Amino acid sequence: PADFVPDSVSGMFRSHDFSYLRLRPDHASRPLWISPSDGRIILESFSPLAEQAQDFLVTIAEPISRPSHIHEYKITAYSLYAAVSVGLETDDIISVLDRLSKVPVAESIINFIKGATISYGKVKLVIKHNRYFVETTQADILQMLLNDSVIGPLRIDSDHQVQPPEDVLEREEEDDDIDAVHSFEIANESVEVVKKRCQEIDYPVLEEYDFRNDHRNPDLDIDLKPSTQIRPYQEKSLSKMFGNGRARSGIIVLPCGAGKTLVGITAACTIKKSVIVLCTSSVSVMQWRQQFLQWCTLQPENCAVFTSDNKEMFQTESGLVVSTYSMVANTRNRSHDSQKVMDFLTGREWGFIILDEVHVVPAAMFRRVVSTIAAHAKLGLTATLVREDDKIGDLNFLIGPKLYEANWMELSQKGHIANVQCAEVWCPMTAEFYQEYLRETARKRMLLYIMNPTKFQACQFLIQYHERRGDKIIVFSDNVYALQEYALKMGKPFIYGSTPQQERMNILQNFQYNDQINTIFLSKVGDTSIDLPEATCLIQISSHYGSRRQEAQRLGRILRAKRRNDEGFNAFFYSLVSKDTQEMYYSTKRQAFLVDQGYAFKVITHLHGMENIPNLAYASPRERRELLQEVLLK
Amino acid sequence: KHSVTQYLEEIPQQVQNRLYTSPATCLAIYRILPPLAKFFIMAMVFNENEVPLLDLDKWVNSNGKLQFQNAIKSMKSLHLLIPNKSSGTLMINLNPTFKISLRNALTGGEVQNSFGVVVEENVVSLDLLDEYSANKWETILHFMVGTPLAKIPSEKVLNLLKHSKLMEEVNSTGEFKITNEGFQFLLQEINSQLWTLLLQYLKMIETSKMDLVDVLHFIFMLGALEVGKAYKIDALSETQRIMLQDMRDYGLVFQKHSNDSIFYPTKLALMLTSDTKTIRGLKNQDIPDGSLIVETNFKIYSYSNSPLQIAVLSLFVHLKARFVNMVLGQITRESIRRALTNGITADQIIAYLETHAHPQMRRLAEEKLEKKLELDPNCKEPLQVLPPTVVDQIRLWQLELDRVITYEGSLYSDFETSQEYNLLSKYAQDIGVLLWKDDKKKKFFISKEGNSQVLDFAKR
Repeated sequence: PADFVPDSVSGMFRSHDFSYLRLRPDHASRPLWISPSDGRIILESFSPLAEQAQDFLVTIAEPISRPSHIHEYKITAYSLYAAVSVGLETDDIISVLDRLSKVPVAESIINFIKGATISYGKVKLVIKHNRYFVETTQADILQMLLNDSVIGPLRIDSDHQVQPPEDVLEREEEDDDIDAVHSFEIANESVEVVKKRCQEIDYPVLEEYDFRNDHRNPDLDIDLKPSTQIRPYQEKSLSKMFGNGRARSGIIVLPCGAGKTLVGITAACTIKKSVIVLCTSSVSVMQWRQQFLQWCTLQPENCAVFTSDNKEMFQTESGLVVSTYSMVANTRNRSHDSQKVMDFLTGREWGFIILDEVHVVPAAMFRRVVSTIAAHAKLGLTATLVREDDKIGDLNFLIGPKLYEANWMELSQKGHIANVQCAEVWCPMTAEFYQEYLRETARKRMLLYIMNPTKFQACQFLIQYHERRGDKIIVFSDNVYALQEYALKMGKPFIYGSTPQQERMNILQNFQYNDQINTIFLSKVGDTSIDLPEATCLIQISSHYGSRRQEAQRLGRILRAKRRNDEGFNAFFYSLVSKDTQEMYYSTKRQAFLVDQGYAFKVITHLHGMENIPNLAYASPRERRELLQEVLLK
Repeated sequence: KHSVTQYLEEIPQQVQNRLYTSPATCLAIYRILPPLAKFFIMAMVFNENEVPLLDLDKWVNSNGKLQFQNAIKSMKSLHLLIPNKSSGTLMINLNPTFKISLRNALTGGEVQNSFGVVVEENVVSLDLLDEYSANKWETILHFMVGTPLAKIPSEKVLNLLKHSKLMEEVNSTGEFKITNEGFQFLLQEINSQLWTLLLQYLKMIETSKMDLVDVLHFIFMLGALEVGKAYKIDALSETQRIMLQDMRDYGLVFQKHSNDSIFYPTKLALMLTSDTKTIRGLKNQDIPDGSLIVETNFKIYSYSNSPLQIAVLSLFVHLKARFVNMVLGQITRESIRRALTNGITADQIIAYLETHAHPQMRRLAEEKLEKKLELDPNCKEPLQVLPPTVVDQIRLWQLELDRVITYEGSLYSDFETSQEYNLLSKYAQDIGVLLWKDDKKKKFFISKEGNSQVLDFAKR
């Protein structure tokens, strides 16, 4: 139908032999050793061009290992397309690979790298009058465009216009192939069909992004002030999307909770042109506009938030705009505010489109916010490497190329992120838990080690500890009784299972501004979702919480940012686990996740004054047994 | 390691002196005694008189006297001397067989078992006759631990391994696998392993026709020097030559071809004690020919290899697909659990990884070393030498496979006042001898280094 393996084809090319596979002739005199069968490229200390080699591998492929002695090699089709979109000479990379890589360049590996360097799009999508059209630098391109229902049929007969190619680029085709070739100006309407037919017929088109064919008019009411927070991955991600000289929207896969909109506001301001902002849902549009956009330079007086339950100033909104998908297209096209904003969205020519989590909502409506308007740019601030909108015509080839990807090592390390500490306390074993472990093999042991009163104790130590430090504590406990039993055991104004949001907010106000309550317990109701509170000391008790894609989410979600630097590890992550219980397998599953995420992690089982804390309630194995009987009820 | 030294003292006084009959075995037993014990031997080897202990006590000043107790206790256990409560004092003198056999072997004496070697055209080349002996070890070691091909043909050796339970492998089923003893075989590298096997054969070949002094004279003859000519022919006893030929078959005698020639003094006899350099169709790429992969990511990055070696590596890691340079294997808590299933503690493997797999992990260890010991008091943070992250997972895995604990020493009593217990405890932490204590009980179960020094300080 419309699915492309090439975007998500990463994850292969690691299999070789020893009989057929010979030691690379460069192996004697080769700084690297390109294991072509295993797809691994170990960049040892002997490579003089290791920095030059390291960058080239990161483009065409993904370096899985970055060890001190030697690195590791992995194959990524998006990297292959990205390394193909990198622009490095396919032959030149291979030979410096071949000369550097002692393992001879694999025959399959050599073909892919050249296939990267030239393929990853050999399409011929021509452009006329600084715009996008149905043409091609190559001949098979003009045939694809002319015989295209959207490219050709949606293409106006005019070969090119300075204003029409300027304005219309049958939407905005600011992602087309090589222009200045034979083509015809396309209309102002519907590049979904352009992409939905290059979809059906598998036209990998060698695409560009012509960023001042992101011109789109006299200049909007944009306040070109950089007072919005700037921190280093965003700027070099911007430097990637700002490219050479002027603002190009690419695809820049960015996280929601680390200043994602910040690159978009800058690129919107930088073009000094009409821009719309699209977030997931209208309620998030306000949340996003609330929690940053007034800290940001943005004056929301211009940004009409729209729900079509939320009528606002369409077609009169002087500056930039923030609307949302279900508005901008859906079955939730549900008051003529929605359509009229969209009527205004088509009416006003828009330079740039900031997009937030397009993947959750079907691309078809995005293809419908890509069916009607024909802006100049978009901006895909995607959140996952593989998305349900990874159709064979990817949303990458409609907004701008990849400038920012799974290689989140170049950018965030430039100084954005702070230090986050993680820890995993082994709560001591007590006969009943094991007798409880013995008796049932079921998952019902879940709270049976969660309840460990010693686990309560270590929590209380952190509580008095972070109260002593004036710090803040997050606890992730989805139990109700043993949590209440523990919240009863602590006795602070406590967020707990189904905490009243006002009491949550009250405790939160008594938690972050007031240091007296320096412990709140977030149950499973925190995600998803609340406006999650700041993370200095995260404790997690429940560890099933599957699947593990969520555990990436929660880890990201629960560990919120902190503007406190009094503590040396301003984001503690803790995990109170009863050692020798059912989730030692699953507690070991969390540890490997965090170290893959790279958060600074440790284990503290030699607690300073473990038994010296207040409220040794239920401390004895008997009462742990008694609470274990208490929790066998749950 | 069984610490074969403890075996020499176990053999009673006479067979020691019987052992001490050959100035070879006089000169031999001398090199293993602690250096304090060495120093007290030779003094009273030559001055033909006994010495009071007060002088020997006054000879050794403060700390280092623990080696003065280390010297004298090992000294008495193997009875190369005779303590003498002559006039209530302590008259220390060699088991005279030691001293003069030493003195003889010192001043060109009658160690004919020592002089049992013969010098001739030493046609044994540096490369010649030990590659068999080195391959002898390689084949049998592949046999004993379990290689892809277990080419160990030593029927006497195989019975000793199964009979001595050297490897926890099913001798009834022919299994040559690493048990607790088999895991210990994977720990004692050259001395300790060369020690461990010498013990199994002695236990195995001890029923009939032992002739231990001749065995020990013959063992100490082949390893003492390159008997060369006339070793396996002349300088060898009947059971000794059978031991020499059996040592010849086991490689430990590199008994030259024809089965009847001088003692083929293979280098194997040398390594059992030397505790020095260890390196032994027509190609043998070394020394770094072996290789493995152990890094922070807990993964094997193998580029150099050796089959029995990677077979040994596979004994605690999965192997999936041997590639051109790499073997598809990844070390995990599951991977070491293959050995913990065998009861193999994550203790000897610690020392194993720091030493073995280095031929590929040279730079990796070298970059880990960083010389962060003189910088250690300077820069208080050592730079990941040796890798601690692996051992904690091993320990936690070992702790996951644990929960039995015990201590050595002896419970102590007659601690009358708190001052002496406080003063004794305070000094104990200065030298580090106290496992656990309590003023309340005035009892602790530790070594006697504390009791010997308070007695010596009080008495002298």
